[PDB]
Amino acid sequence: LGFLGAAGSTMGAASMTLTVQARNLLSKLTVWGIKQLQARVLAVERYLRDQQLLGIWGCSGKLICCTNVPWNSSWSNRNLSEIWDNMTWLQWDKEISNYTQIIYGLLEESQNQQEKNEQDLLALD
Amino acid sequence: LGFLGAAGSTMGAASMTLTVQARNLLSTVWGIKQLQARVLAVERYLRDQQLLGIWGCSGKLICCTNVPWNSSWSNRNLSEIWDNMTWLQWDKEISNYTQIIYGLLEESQNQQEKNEQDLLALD
Amino acid sequence: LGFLGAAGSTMGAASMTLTVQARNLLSLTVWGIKQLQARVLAVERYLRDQQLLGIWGCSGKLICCTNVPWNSSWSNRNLSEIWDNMTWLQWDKEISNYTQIIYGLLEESQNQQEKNEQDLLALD
Amino acid sequence: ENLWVTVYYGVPVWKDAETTLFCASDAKAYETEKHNVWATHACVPTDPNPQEIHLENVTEEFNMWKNNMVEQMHTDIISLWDQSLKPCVKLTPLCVTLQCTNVTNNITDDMRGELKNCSFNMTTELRDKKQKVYSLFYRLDVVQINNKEYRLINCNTSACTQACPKVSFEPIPIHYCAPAGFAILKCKDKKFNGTGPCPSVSTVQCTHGIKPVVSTQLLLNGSLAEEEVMIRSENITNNAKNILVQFNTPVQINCTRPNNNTRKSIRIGPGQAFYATGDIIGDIRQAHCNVSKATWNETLGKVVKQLRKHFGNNTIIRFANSSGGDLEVTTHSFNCGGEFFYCNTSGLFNSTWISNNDSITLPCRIKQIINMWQRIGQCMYAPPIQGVIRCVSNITGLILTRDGGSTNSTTETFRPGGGDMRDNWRSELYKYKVVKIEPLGVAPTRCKRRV
Amino acid sequence: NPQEIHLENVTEEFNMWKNNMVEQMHTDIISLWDQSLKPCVKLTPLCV
Amino acid sequence: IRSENITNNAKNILVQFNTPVQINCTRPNNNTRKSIRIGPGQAFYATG
Amino acid sequence: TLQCTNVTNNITDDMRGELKNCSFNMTTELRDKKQKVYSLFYRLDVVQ
Amino acid sequence: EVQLVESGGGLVQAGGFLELSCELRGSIFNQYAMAWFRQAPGKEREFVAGMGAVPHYGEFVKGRFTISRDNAKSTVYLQMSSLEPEDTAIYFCARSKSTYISYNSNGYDYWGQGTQVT
Amino acid sequence: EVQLVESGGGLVQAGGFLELSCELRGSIFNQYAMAWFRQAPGKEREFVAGMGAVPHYGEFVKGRFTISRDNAKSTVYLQMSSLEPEDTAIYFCARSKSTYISYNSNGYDYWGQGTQVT
Ligand SMILES: *[C@@H]1O[C@H](CO)[C@@H](O[C@@H]2O[C@H](CO)[C@@H](O[C@@H]3O[C@H](CO[C@H]4O[C@H](CO)[C@@H](O)[C@H](O)[C@@H]4O)[C@@H](O)[C@H](O[C@H]4O[C@H](CO)[C@@H](O)[C@H](O)[C@@H]4O)[C@@H]3O)[C@H](O)[C@H]2NC(C)=O)[C@H](O)[C@H]1NC(C)=O
Ligand SMILES: *[C@@H]1O[C@H](CO)[C@@H](O[C@@H]2O[C@H](CO)[C@@H](O[C@@H]3O[C@H](CO)[C@@H](O)[C@H](O[C@H]4O[C@H](CO)[C@@H](O)[C@H](O)[C@@H]4O)[C@@H]3O)[C@H](O)[C@H]2NC(C)=O)[C@H](O)[C@H]1NC(C)=O
Ligand SMILES: *[C@@H]1O[C@H](CO)[C@@H](O[C@@H]2O[C@H](CO)[C@@H](O[C@@H]3O[C@H](CO[C@H]4O[C@H](CO)[C@@H](O)[C@H](O)[C@@H]4O)[C@@H](O)[C@H](O)[C@@H]3O)[C@H](O)[C@H]2NC(C)=O)[C@H](O)[C@H]1NC(C)=O
Ligand SMILES: *[C@@H]1O[C@H](CO)[C@@H](O[C@@H]2O[C@H](CO)[C@@H](O[C@@H]3O[C@H](CO)[C@@H](O)[C@H](O)[C@@H]3O)[C@H](O)[C@H]2NC(C)=O)[C@H](O)[C@H]1NC(C)=O
Ligand SMILES: *[C@@H]1O[C@H](CO)[C@@H](O[C@@H]2O[C@H](CO)[C@@H](O[C@@H]3O[C@H](CO)[C@@H](O)[C@H](O)[C@@H]3O)[C@H](O)[C@H]2NC(C)=O)[C@H](O)[C@H]1NC(C)=O
Ligand SMILES: *[C@@H]1O[C@H](CO)[C@@H](O[C@@H]2O[C@H](CO)[C@@H](O[C@@H]3O[C@H](CO)[C@@H](O)[C@H](O)[C@@H]3O)[C@H](O)[C@H]2NC(C)=O)[C@H](O)[C@H]1NC(C)=O
Ligand SMILES: *[C@@H]1O[C@H](CO)[C@@H](O[C@@H]2O[C@H](CO)[C@@H](O[C@@H]3O[C@H](CO)[C@@H](O)[C@H](O)[C@@H]3O)[C@H](O)[C@H]2NC(C)=O)[C@H](O)[C@H]1NC(C)=O
Ligand SMILES: *[C@@H]1O[C@H](CO)[C@@H](O[C@@H]2O[C@H](CO)[C@@H](O)[C@H](O)[C@H]2NC(C)=O)[C@H](O)[C@H]1NC(C)=O
Ligand SMILES: *[C@@H]1O[C@H](CO)[C@@H](O[C@@H]2O[C@H](CO)[C@@H](O)[C@H](O)[C@H]2NC(C)=O)[C@H](O)[C@H]1NC(C)=O
Ligand SMILES: *[C@@H]1O[C@H](CO)[C@@H](O[C@@H]2O[C@H](CO)[C@@H](O)[C@H](O)[C@H]2NC(C)=O)[C@H](O)[C@H]1NC(C)=O
Ligand SMILES: *[C@@H]1O[C@H](CO)[C@@H](O[C@@H]2O[C@H](CO)[C@@H](O)[C@H](O)[C@H]2NC(C)=O)[C@H](O)[C@H]1NC(C)=O
Ligand SMILES: *[C@@H]1O[C@H](CO)[C@@H](O[C@@H]2O[C@H](CO)[C@@H](O)[C@H](O)[C@H]2NC(C)=O)[C@H](O)[C@H]1NC(C)=O
Ligand SMILES: *[C@@H]1O[C@H](CO)[C@@H](O[C@@H]2O[C@H](CO)[C@@H](O)[C@H](O)[C@H]2NC(C)=O)[C@H](O)[C@H]1NC(C)=O
Ligand SMILES: *[C@@H]1O[C@H](CO)[C@@H](O[C@@H]2O[C@H](CO)[C@@H](O)[C@H](O)[C@H]2NC(C)=O)[C@H](O)[C@H]1NC(C)=O
Ligand SMILES: *[C@@H]1O[C@H](CO)[C@@H](O[C@@H]2O[C@H](CO)[C@@H](O)[C@H](O)[C@H]2NC(C)=O)[C@H](O)[C@H]1NC(C)=O
Ligand SMILES: *[C@@H]1O[C@H](CO)[C@@H](O)[C@H](O)[C@H]1NC(C)=O
Ligand SMILES: *[C@@H]1O[C@H](CO)[C@@H](O)[C@H](O)[C@H]1NC(C)=O
Ligand SMILES: *[C@@H]1O[C@H](CO)[C@@H](O)[C@H](O)[C@H]1NC(C)=O
Ligand SMILES: *[C@@H]1O[C@H](CO)[C@@H](O)[C@H](O)[C@H]1NC(C)=O
Ligand SMILES: *[C@@H]1O[C@H](CO)[C@@H](O)[C@H](O)[C@H]1NC(C)=O
Ligand SMILES: *[C@@H]1O[C@H](CO)[C@@H](O)[C@H](O)[C@H]1NC(C)=O
Ligand SMILES: *[C@@H]1O[C@H](CO)[C@@H](O)[C@H](O)[C@H]1NC(C)=O
Repeated sequence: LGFLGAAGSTMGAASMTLTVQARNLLSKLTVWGIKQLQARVLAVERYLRDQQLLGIWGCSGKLICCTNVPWNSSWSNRNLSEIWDNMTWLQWDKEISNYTQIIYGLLEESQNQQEKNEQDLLALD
Repeated sequence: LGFLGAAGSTMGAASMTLTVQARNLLSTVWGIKQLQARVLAVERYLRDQQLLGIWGCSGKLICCTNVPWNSSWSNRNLSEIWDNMTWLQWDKEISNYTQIIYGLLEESQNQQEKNEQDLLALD
Repeated sequence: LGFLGAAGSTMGAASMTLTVQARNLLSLTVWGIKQLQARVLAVERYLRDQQLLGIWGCSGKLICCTNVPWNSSWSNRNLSEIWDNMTWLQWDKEISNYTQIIYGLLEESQNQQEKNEQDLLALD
Repeated sequence: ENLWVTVYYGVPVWKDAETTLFCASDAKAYETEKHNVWATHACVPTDPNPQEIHLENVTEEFNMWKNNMVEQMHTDIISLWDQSLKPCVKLTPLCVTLQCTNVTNNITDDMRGELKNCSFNMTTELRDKKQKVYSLFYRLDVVQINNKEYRLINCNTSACTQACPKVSFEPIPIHYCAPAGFAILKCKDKKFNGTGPCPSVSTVQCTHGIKPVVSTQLLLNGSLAEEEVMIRSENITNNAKNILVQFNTPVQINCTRPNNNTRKSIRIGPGQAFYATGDIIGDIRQAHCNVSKATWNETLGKVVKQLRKHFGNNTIIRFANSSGGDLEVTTHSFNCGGEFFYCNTSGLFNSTWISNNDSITLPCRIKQIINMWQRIGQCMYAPPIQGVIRCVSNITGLILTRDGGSTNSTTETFRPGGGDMRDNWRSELYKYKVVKIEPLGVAPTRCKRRV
Repeated sequence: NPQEIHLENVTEEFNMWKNNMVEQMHTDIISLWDQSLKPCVKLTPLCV
Repeated sequence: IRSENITNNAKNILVQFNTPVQINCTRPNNNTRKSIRIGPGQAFYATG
Repeated sequence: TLQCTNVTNNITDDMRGELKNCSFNMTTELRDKKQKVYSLFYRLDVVQ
Repeated sequence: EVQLVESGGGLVQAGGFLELSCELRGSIFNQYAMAWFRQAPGKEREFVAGMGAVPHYGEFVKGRFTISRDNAKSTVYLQMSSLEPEDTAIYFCARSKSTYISYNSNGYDYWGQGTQVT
Repeated sequence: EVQLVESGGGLVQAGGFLELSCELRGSIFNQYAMAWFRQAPGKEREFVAGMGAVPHYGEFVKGRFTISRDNAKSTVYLQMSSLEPEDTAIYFCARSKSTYISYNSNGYDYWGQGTQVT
C-alpha cells in the first residue's frame, strides 16, 4: 500500500492512512520540454487550490477537520456505522456528488462567522 | 456583490465579504501569454501567504496581534473608520505609514519567538 | 545581520534570525526562459518544504518541537555546548546519516494526534 | 442525536480526466548519445523499480476505443518527427531533367526494371559552374516526362527533405507518465476485451516502455497476449470497423535487403551535400521476408478458433490478400535498418478453414522518397544505407477487415489492412487509462468544533 | 549598491577547475551568438 | 468628441456618433484567378 | 523583367490606364525549364 | 463534429460535364484521404476515385474522371467528362480512416448524404 | 566519459595505401579538433596531421597524407598514400582542448592507446 492502495478498503480503514495520499501531490526547445513544464505548473495550481479551499474553512493543515455546520438529513439519511465500516470512499463520492458545492458554501459561511466571534471575545476584556 | 461589490461599502460592511475576494485570487502568441500569466498569479498568492505565515496567523483571514497602534498613523476616531469610511479610502491614508507596520508586526512574532519555546522547556 | 549573516555563528544566535532566511526563499529569447525555469523551481522547492511541515505538527510556526523522543545515538553530547559552540553547518554533516528516518517518525506522530483529537471530541 | 460535516484530506478517490503526459526513458541509452527522432535525451530519466502497486476490491471501467493518451500520442510522434527534419537539407535543387537508363549489372529476372541509372547536372561549390553527376534511383521514385528523361516522383506536388544521416529511426521504448495529482490505472485482467469492467486493476508510476513501431498489416515488435489470442474490435457486427488481433506466441519474420548498396556524396552547393547511391557491388536480388510455414499455420489455427466465438461454431473462415488501393495499405509497410520496405503478403493470407520445415518467401520492394503518414503533403528522402540490411522481428498481431456480405452466407472473409497508425499504438495502450486524484471528500461524524 | 553581505567566522571550500557556471557561461555565449546571427543575411550568392 | 488636448491641434480628435451611417463598397469587375507554379510546392496566384 | 501593355476591352473612361497586361518568363517545378506566363497588374504595383 | 456536404446535382445528358464538391468540416483535411463511391439502383457500392497524396481511379473510369483536392477550402473536386448513360447512380463522398486510399468500403468511417446523378 | 577508439595499421608494402580512423564518443564532435601523433621507436611524439576547421600537416608529410572528418559518425580519417619505409611508428589519436590545432603535444588532453603501423 504505497499510493491509493486503500481505495478498496473501507472509509474507516482508508482514513487511517491519509498522509500517503497527501505526499504524492507535488512530486533547443524540444517537444518533451513544454510537456514537462506544463506538468509542473499544473500540479502547483491544483495543490494550492485545495489548500486555499481548506484555509477558508476552519482548518488549514489539519488533515482531519471538524466543523460547526450540521449534517442535513436529505444528503445521506443513513446511520453512521454503515458508512464507516461497510463502504469505501469511491462509492461515497457518488452519493453526495451533487451536494458538494452547496456544502462548500456553508463551510465558508460558518468560518467567517466564527472569526468575528473570536475577534469580539478578544475586545470586551 | 459577487467579487468586489463591497468596494464602495463602508469598511465595517466590507469585512463581512472577505472569502469572496479570497477564492478569486488564485482561479503560439497566446501559448506563452497564458503560461506566464498563470505563474505570476501563483507567486503573488504565496508572497502574501508567506508574509502572513511569518506573523502568527496563516489561515485565519482575521488576525489579532500584540502590537500597539501608534496614534500618529491614524489620530482619528474609531467610530468613523468603520461606520463612514471605506477600505479604498483607508489604503490611501495609511499608504505612507504602512511599511513600518509590516516590520513591527514581524517583531511581535519575533518577540513571541523570544518566548515560544521556553515555557514548554521548563515544564 | 542580513541574509545568511549568522551562518558562521552558533545555533543559539542563528535561531534569533530565522525570518531573514525565510523571506529570501521565494523572492522567445534564451535569457528570459532561463528565468522561467528559475521562477517555477523556486515555488516548487518552497512548497515541498511547507507541505512537509504541514504533515508534521506545525504549519507556519518557524519553531516546532514534537513529542517523539530524541534518540541519544544520533548526537551523544551535551545540550549546553551544541547551542553555544556549534553552528548549523557543522550539525548537518553529523546528523545527515540520521535523517529521512526521523522524518518518518514525525509523519506518524501527527496522524495519531489527528485521530486522537477526532476520538477525543467524540466522547463528550 | 446530532451530526455535522467533517472534512478529510488525502482521500483516495479519482475521476476520468484529460491531461498532458510527459516522457520517461531508461538511462541505458543515455550513454552513446547519438540522436533519435523521438529525442529521449530531453526525456527525463525514469525511476528504477517504479511503484507498481495493486489495488484490491476496486472495479474500474476501461474503453480502449475512445481512450485518451492515444490521440495525444499520435500528435507527439507527428511533432517529434517534425523537429527532427527541420535542421536537415532541403532537396529543392535535386529534381531536374534526368537521363536514366536501365541497370544491367548481372541483374536477375525479378529485378528487371526496378533500378534506373540516372545522370543530371548539378551546381558545383561555385554558383557559376555546373557538372554532370549520376546516381541510382529505384523505379518507384521516378517518372517519365516525355524517351529516356525522368524526374523525381514527388516534386511537382512538394519538395523532399534529407533525413540527417545521424537521426536514428530505430524505435526505443517510451514510458508515458502523468504529473503529480494524476495516476495511471493499468488493467491486469487476463480476459480483457478492451471494454467493460476490469476486476483486476492496479496503479503504476507510469507505463511500460512502448516502442513506437510504424507499420501497416502485421504490427511488429509489440506486446504479446497472456494465455490466449485476443480479438478486440469496437463493434464486431460492423464490417466498417477494424479487428485488432493479438496472439500470445510470436512468429518470427526475417526480412533482408540482399543488395550490397554503397553510399556516394554529391555536392548540392556550398555547405549542402546529397547522399546518393553509387554502383552496386555484387549481384542484384529482390528484397524478401521469411516466416515459417509451420509457425504461421498454427498461429492462424489459433486465430480461427477465437474468431468462431464471435462468428459461430459452424462457419467458414476465409483469408484473402489485400483488397487493393494505395501501396502503403496493400502491403506490409515498415522500416528496417533505416530503409523502407513494401512486402507483398499474398502468400500469408490465402486459406479456407472448415468448421469440422519450409518457409514463406514474400517479396518486397524499396522506396527512397516516401509520402509521410504524418501529413498529406511533405515527403522525405531516405539516404541509402551502406552494406546489407537484415533484421529479425516478432509479429505480435494483425489488423483485419471483414468483407461485407449478406445474411445466410455462412462464409466470413477477412482481409488485411493497417491504414491508421492510431491502431498501432491502440494495441499497446489498451491496458492503461488516466485519472485525476480528487481528495477533500466530506463525510459526517459525531464531532463538533470547539468554541 | 548590491547587498554584498560579509559572512564572518565561516570557512568555505572552492575549486575553479571543476566549477560549473563556466560551462553554463560557455553554453550561454554560444547560444547568444546563435540567435544574434539568425536574422542576419547569408553570403551564399558570393561564391562566384 | 474625445481629444487628449482639444486646444493642441497636433492631437487628433476621435468622433463617435449614435446612429451608424451605411457605406456600400464594391469592385464591379468579375475577376478570374490564375495559378502559376513557381516551384515545388510553390504557387503564384496571378490574375487572368 | 516584365513586358507590359495596357488592357483595353471597351474599357470605361475612368480606367484609361489603371491596369497593365504583363508577360514574363518564369521558373517551373524543374530548374532547367522555363515558362512564359502573363498576369494583370494594377498601375500602382508596377514601375517602368 | 465531422460532417461531409456534397454538391454537383447532375442532371446532364450523354457526353456531359460536372464537378462534384465535398467539404470536410469537423476534421483536419491534411490528415485523411477522401474518395468517391457510386451506387447504381439495385447494386452495391463501388469505388470511383480517391486521392490522399496520390490519386487512384476505378477500372470503369478509363481515364475519363479526374480527382483533385484544394487544401485551402478543404474540398475534394471530382471532374466528370464523357458521361455515358451507364453512369446513372448515386455518387457518395467518404473520408478514409487514414491518409491512404483503399478500394473497399471498409476503409472509410464517414460518408456523405449522397448525390443522385442521372 | 570521453573515450577514443582507433583502427587501421598493419603491414603494407612501400608505396601502398592505408587509412586510419579514430572516433569520439563522450563529447561533442563539432566542439573539438583532432590530431594524429606518431612516436617512432626510441624517439618522441611528433605532429603528423590534424583538422579542426582547417587541415594541418607535419613537415615530413610532403603532401602525401590527407585528413578529413565525417560529422555523421564523428570520426577522423587519415588517407595515407605513398607510404615510405621511414613512416613506421605507433600512431596516436588525440582530442584537442578547443576547436583549434596546435603542433605541440600539450595542446591536447585525451589520448588514444596507440596503433602500430609498420
Ligand atoms: C551508371 O552510369 C554511370 C555513367 O554512365 C556508370 O559510370 C561509368 O561506368 C563506366 C563503365 O564501368 C566507366 O568506364 C570505365 O572506366 C574505368 C576507369 O577508367 C576510366 O577513368 C580513367 C581515369 O581514371 C580514364 O583514363 C579511362 O579512360 C576511363 O575513363 C575503365 O578502366 C573501364 O575500362 C573498361 O572498358 C575498357 C574498354 O573501353 C576495357 O578495355 C577495360 O578492360 C575495362 O573493362 C571503363 O572504361 C566510367 O568511368 C564510369 N563513370 C563515368 C563518369 O562514366 C556506372 O558504372 C553505372 N552504374 C551501373 C550500376 O550501371
Ligand atoms: C524489432 O526488434 C528487433 C530487436 O528487438 C530489431 O532488430 C534490430 O535491428 C537493428 C537494425 O536492423 C539492429 O541494429 C543493427 O545491428 C547490426 C548488428 O546486427 C549493426 O551492424 C548495425 O549497425 C549499423 O547501423 C548503425 C545505426 O545506423 C550504424 O551506426 C553502424 O555504423 C552500422 O551502419 C545496427 O546497429 C539491431 O541489432 C537489431 N536487434 C536485435 C536484437 O536483433 C528490429 O529491427 C525491430 N523491427 C523493427 C521493424 O523495428
Ligand atoms: C462571373 O463570371 C462567371 C463565369 O461564367 C459567372 O458564372 C456563371 O454563372 C451562371 C449563373 O449561375 C452560370 O449559369 C448556370 O450554369 C448552370 C450549369 O453550370 C454548371 O457547370 C459550371 C461549370 O463551371 C459550374 O461552375 C456550375 O456550378 C454548374 O455546376 C446551369 O444549370 C444554370 O441553368 C445556369 O445556366 C454559368 O454556368 C457560370 N459560368 C461558369 C463558367 O461556370 C458569374 O455569374 C459571373 N458573375 C457576375 C456577377 O457576373
Ligand atoms: C494643450 O495645448 C495647449 C495649446 O493650445 C497648450 O498650451 C500651450 O502651452 C505652451 C507651453 O510651452 C505655451 O508655450 C509658451 O508660449 C509663450 C508665447 O505665447 C512663450 O513665451 C513661452 O515661452 C512658451 O513657449 C503655449 O503658448 C500654450 N498655448 C496655448 C494656446 O495655450 C497646453 O500646455 C496643452 N496642455 C494642456 C494640459 O492644456
Ligand atoms: C494579355 O496578353 C496576353 C498575351 O498577349 C493575351 O493572351 C492571348 O490573347 C489572345 C486573344 O487576345 C488569345 O487568343 C488568340 O487570339 C489569336 C488572334 O489572332 C488567335 O490567332 C489565337 O489562335 C488565339 O485564339 C490567346 O490564346 C492568348 N494567349 C495566351 C497564352 O493566353 C491576353 O488575351 C491578354 N489579356 C488582356 C486582358 O489584355
Ligand atoms: C504530378 O505528377 C504526377 C505524375 O506525372 C501526376 O499524376 C499523373 O497525372 C496524369 C495527368 O496528366 C495522369 O495521366 C492520366 O492517365 C489517364 C489513364 O489512366 C489518361 O486517360 C488521362 O488522360 C491522363 O493522361 C496519370 O495517370 C497520373 N499518374 C501517374 C503515375 O502518372 C500528378 O497529377 C501531378 N500533379 C498534379 C497536381 O497534377
Ligand atoms: C576546400 O578547398 C580547399 C582549398 O582548395 C581544399 O584544400 C586543398 O585540398 C587539396 C587536396 O584535396 C590540397 O591539394 C594538395 O596540396 C598539397 C600541398 O603540398 C600537394 O602536395 C598535394 O599533391 C595536393 O595537391 C590543397 O593543398 C588544399 N589547399 C591548400 C590551400 O592547402 C579543401 O580540401 C576543400 N575541401 C573540400 C571538402 O572540398
Ligand atoms: C567568530 O569568532 C569571534 C571571535 O571569538 C566571535 O566573537 C565573539 O562573539 C561572542 C558572542 O557573544 C562574544 O561574547 C565574544 O566576546 C566575541 N569575541 C571577541 C574576541 O570579542 C564570533 O562570535 C564568532 N562568530 C562569528 C559569526 O563572528
Ligand atoms: C467485451 O466485454 C464486455 C463485457 O465482458 C461486453 O459487454 C457486454 O456484452 C454483452 C454481450 O455482448 C451484452 O449483453 C452486455 O450488455 C454488455 N455489457 C455492457 C455493460 O454493455 C462486450 O460486448 C464485449 N465486446 C465484444 C466485442 O465482445
Ligand atoms: C529466406 O528463405 C530462402 C529460401 O528459399 C533463402 O534463400 C536461400 O538461401 C540459401 C542460403 O545460402 C541459398 O543457399 C539458397 O540458394 C537460397 N534459395 C533457395 C531457394 O533456397 C533466403 O536466404 C532466406 N532469407 C532470409 C533473410 O532468411
Ligand atoms: C503478390 O504475389 C502474388 C503471387 O503470390 C501475385 O499474384 C500473382 O499475380 C500474377 C500477375 O498476373 C498472376 O499471374 C498470378 O496468377 C498471381 N498468383 C496468385 C497466387 O495470386 C500478386 O500479383 C502480387 N501482388 C502484387 C501487388 O503484385
Ligand atoms: C520476440 O519475442 C520473444 C519472446 O516472445 C522475446 O524473447 C524474450 O525477450 C525478453 C526480453 O529480451 C526476455 O526477458 C525473455 O527471456 C525472452 N524469451 C525468450 C523465450 O526468448 C524476444 O526478445 C522478442 N524479440 C525478438 C527480436 O525476438
Ligand atoms: C473631459 O472631462 C474632464 C472632467 O469633466 C475635464 O476636466 C476639467 O475640465 C475643466 C474645463 O475644461 C477644467 O477647468 C478642469 O481643470 C479639468 N480638470 C482636470 C482634472 O483636467 C476635461 O477638460 C474634459 N476634456 C474634454 C476634451 O472635454
Ligand atoms: C498606356 O497607359 C499609359 C499610362 O496612362 C498611357 O500614357 C499616357 O497616355 C496619355 C494618353 O495618350 C498621354 O496623354 C500621357 O502623356 C501618357 N503618359 C505618359 C507618361 O507618357 C499610354 O498612352 C497608354 N497607351 C495606350 C496605347 O493605351
Ligand atoms: C522569355 O523571355 C525572353 C526575353 O523576353 C524571350 O526570349 C527572346 O525574346 C526576344 C524579344 O522578345 C525574341 O526576339 C526572341 O525570339 C526570344 N527568344 C526565343 C528563343 O524565342 C522568350 O521568348 C520568353 N519565353 C520563354 C518561354 O522563354
Ligand atoms: C476487500 O473486501 C474484503 C471483504 O469485505 C475485506 O476482508 C478486505 O480487507 C478488503 N480489501 C482490503 C484491501 O481491505
Ligand atoms: C443501519 O440501519 C439498518 C436498518 O435496518 C440496519 O440494518 C443496519 O445494520 C444499520 N447499520 C449498522 C452498521 O448496523
Ligand atoms: C536508537 O538508535 C539505535 C542505533 O543507533 C537503535 O538500536 C535504537 O533502536 C534506536 N532507538 C530509538 C528509540 O529510536
Ligand atoms: C556481375 O556483373 C559484371 C558486370 O559488371 C559481370 O562481369 C559479372 O560476371 C557478373 N556476375 C556474375 C556472377 O555473373
Ligand atoms: C528498361 O526496362 C523497362 C522496364 O520498365 C523496359 O520496358 C525497357 O525495354 C528496358 N530497356 C530500355 C532501353 O528502356
Ligand atoms: C454495431 O454495428 C451495428 C451495425 O453496424 C449496429 O446495429 C449496432 O448498434 C452497433 N453496436 C453498437 C454498440 O453501437
Ligand atoms: C466588350 O468587351 C468584352 C470583353 O470580353 C466583350 O465580351 C464584349 O462583347 C465587348 N462589347 C462590345 C460592345 O464590344
